[PDB]
Amino acid sequence: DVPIEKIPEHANVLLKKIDACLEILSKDIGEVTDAEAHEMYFETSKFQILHIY
Amino acid sequence: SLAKVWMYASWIPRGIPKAMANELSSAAAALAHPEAIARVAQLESQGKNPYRVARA
Repeated sequence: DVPIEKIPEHANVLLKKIDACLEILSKDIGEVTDAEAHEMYFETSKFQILHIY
Repeated sequence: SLAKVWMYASWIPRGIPKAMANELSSAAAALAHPEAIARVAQLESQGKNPYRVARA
């Protein structure tokens, strides 16, 4: 009950699905840059912080 | 010589506070803000006693 001409339609459907998946999964989260997350990297320096203005 | 005798005689007296003195000096160099230390060096370059200045 499934002719062989109907296969590439199914393949196209699944290609659309997996492409919709990979366009999201291709994205990734980079390194965090919030200073509040890294303030203790500077708090723990071997010298006190110079607020120079 | 007599200088060596005085050295070996005054070694033990002279060295009793050296630990606490070096401790306070180093703790000052570490904990104190470097701007204060620079001001101290400046005032000592100006012939002033920065401790009296700070107290005043």
